[PDB]
Amino acid sequence: MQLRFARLSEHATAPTRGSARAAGYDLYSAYDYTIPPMEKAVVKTDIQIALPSGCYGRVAPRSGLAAKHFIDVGAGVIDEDYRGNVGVVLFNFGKEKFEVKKGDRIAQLICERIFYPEIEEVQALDD
Amino acid sequence: MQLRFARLSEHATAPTRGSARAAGYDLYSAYDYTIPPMEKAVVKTDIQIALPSGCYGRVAPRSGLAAKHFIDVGAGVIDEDYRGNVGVVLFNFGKEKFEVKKGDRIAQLICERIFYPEIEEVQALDD
Amino acid sequence: MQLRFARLSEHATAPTRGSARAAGYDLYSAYDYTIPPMEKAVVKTDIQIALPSGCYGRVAPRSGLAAKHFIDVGAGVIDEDYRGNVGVVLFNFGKEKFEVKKGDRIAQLICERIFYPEIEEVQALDDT
Amino acid sequence: AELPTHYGTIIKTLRKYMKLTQSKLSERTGFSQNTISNHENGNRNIGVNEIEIYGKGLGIPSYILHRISDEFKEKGYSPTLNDFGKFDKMYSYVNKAYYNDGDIYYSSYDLYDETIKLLELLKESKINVNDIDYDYVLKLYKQILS
Amino acid sequence: AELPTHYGTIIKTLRKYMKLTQSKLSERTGFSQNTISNHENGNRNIGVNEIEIYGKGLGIPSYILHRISDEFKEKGYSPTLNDFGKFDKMYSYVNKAYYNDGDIYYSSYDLYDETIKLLELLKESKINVNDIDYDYVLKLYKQILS
Amino acid sequence: AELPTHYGTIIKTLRKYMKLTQSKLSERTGFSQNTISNHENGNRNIGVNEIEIYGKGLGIPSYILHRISDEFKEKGYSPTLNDFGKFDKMYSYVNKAYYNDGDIYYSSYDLYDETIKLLELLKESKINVNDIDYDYVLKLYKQILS
Ligand SMILES: [Mg+2]
Repeated sequence: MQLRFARLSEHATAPTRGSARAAGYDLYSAYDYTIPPMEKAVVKTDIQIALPSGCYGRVAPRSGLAAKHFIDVGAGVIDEDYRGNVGVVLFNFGKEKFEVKKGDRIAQLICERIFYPEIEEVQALDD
Repeated sequence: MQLRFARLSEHATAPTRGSARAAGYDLYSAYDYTIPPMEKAVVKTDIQIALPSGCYGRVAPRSGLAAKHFIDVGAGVIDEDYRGNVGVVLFNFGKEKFEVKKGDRIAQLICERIFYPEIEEVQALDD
Repeated sequence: MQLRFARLSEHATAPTRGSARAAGYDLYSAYDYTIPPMEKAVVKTDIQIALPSGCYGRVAPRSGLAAKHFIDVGAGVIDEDYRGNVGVVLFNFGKEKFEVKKGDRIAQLICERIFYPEIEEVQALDDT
Repeated sequence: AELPTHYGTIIKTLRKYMKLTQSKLSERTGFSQNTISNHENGNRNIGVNEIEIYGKGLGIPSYILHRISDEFKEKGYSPTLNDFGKFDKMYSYVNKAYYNDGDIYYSSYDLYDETIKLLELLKESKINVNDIDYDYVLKLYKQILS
Repeated sequence: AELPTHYGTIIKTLRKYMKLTQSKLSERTGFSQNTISNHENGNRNIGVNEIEIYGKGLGIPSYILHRISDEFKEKGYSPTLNDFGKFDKMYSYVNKAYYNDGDIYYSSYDLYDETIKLLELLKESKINVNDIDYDYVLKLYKQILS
Repeated sequence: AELPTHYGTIIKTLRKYMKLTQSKLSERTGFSQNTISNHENGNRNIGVNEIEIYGKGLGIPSYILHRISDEFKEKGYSPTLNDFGKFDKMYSYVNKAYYNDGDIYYSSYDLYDETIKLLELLKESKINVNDIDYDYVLKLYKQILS
């Protein structure tokens, strides 16, 4: 399948991908946020997604923001059925504040392929 | 695909999954822990697992704990052959203390599908 | 398939993997670094990689460094086409300083299998 | 180790609640009606891995059957299983809300408890469960998460 | 629900820039030659998802077509589309640099703007583009990222 | 570029340690028994990537063969390759311990060095390696990681 999305507001940017073989689609903030040092923000994108089958959506860090402004992405598991507003949990681990403006790139969305396995209890497992 | 597990003590909860298409199985603590602010704990689950072949187990963060209490998951690669006690390395980056009680949900276990490729040195790679 | 790499300098160690079914290849630093507490360093490996098709490279944490010295790995997405020097963005969240010596293992490289899907905008999606 | 006997009561009550016969459940689970009987009637104990099958057979997430058992292990009885209709109704809103609203999705800790908190807040406000709708329950849900 | 008209002009100009005939693009994208003509001539508006097709047909990242449109929505015209050759030249250096040099890969924010910053820095220094090489541009690029 | 000559000595010693003949190695993971003999005799150098093949053939993780070479590059000889039996015994405990115990799994840095540290700790305590059991070595192992 494909990655279907839908704008939830006037303020959302469509996810973009630069190369044909780039790991993730870029996610853009829909609002202005000021994250204090050593603090966290749930940045809303105002888009809803439906991931292709056989994968979940990993909200992954941008290497730029990480190496230069000490920005990580907390949480970041998007379920196959999550149909609400995709949010990006940003951790600012820097000494200064970090400034999110609408239309800024703050993460990428990778379609991590996973199994959906059946759980089965046993007495013990052979070491 | 099946995910066989085994209880290592009376104190372990069986891994649970809400939806049939949810990204990971919930992992529950087996003990009480108090993680001071800006500190870390290896939370034992008292379960051992055997993952389906062609994947590893990623101990991923819960979106709630991350957005509201600034809780991340350090480390988190579970090898295919790891047969010991699945532990979850928790980072408390918040300003307050964070309280883990037995039976709390502290992570999810995703079966990330990966390749196991053979390594091959070259003089250089064509860009 | 195969994971081709190439040394970019005299100082690089070839990626190694312990078990035949281990999740990632070990990545070794090519230099000494002293990371202050609550600070970060992009540890250069002086190797370039080309990943097998249908996956990207995740630079993932080593469980030891994380549980014992509070060391996390920032960033860590290596695109299929990245042909430059593989670097590992190390976060030292400990109270002391952390010491990277040349030839130290500082991360692992997992071949995360992913889709490369085509995007398609819709008016709205039927809610679950 | 095998499972407590009250899982028989739990499976039995919920069978009668989903208007399912032992024969219909026998087709879904694959167990003989005799096996289901001795399980429900308390004669033999249900294996750890058989509850997952029953959950599919009954169409109730096996996750929930244990949370009901947890109420037997503590209170002696299960108030959720007692008035399970009000629970099934609320849980489905709590679920829908979790998978469709970001405030809930990035804030919920455990849907099961949140459903109970919601049913207790409705009893405290003297409001029936089949009198409120998904949109109203969401407003309430969002308050209890801050 | 449809896209502005200027996407026709954009597709048209860039078609003429990649020295591609309407018939050649008709097989590259899969749109009938009439569809492309009414699209380029401003007669019918391009669907939201058809631009990705055009980008592949043209061999220009669809990500870029929108960044050009962003310039029409603001300035009224598009200076990038005006002197698109100097852009394509620089963008290909910026790209090569991002995908082959670690300082750029672990530092770049958005390749499009960085290309524009670089073209504006060369205009301020009165240097033509066919006087600089990849190695000269890289040195400059690395400075503008600190 | 080809690999140092001592990899021949390493391949030879480890062949005799796994009771494997040159023709057996050619049938397991080799091109010709004559090629393998000229590599071991030092007349031909093993290619950079041929070591991985040899490792599977011998049934020793190729990761370890290079760590032995590292000891030639420094010490001039390889004491590990000298008394490799005591190593193989300890390594197999270290491995089992790493993959089965959380304290080891979430604390180890490098299995190879840890095996050497452990063999050196037994030499300091004058304890034979074929006299201690897996459970004894684990107790020591966890100490050397604290
Ligand atoms: Mg993290």
